[PDB]
Amino acid sequence: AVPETRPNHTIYINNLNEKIKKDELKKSLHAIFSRFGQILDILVSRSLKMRGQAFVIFKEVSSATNALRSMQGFPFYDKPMRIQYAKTDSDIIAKM
RNA sequence: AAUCCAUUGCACGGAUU
Repeated sequence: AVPETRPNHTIYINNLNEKIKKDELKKSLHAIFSRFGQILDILVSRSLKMRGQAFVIFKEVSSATNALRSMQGFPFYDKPMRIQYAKTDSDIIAKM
């Protein structure tokens, strides 16, 4: 699957250092992405399938787009962040 | 908790008398 480049309120981040625990990762992600707009939530799972990944849900698509373009490749816990838009809407967004 | 193995994965595993 080619990188998902169609704008979405949610950015999908992968290539994250898997040693960072869930609480610290969410807190560090919030601290860094909050300069782009209002974050609705950050979904992190350390399961086999979902580890090394995170979903940052912005209240506005414009915030997600700026976040993606700006933070693409940022060296984080010694690995360049890889960012795409989520393929589908987050449920929080989908109810709104 | 820690170390190790395996995992690059689009959601809402495994090992350490």
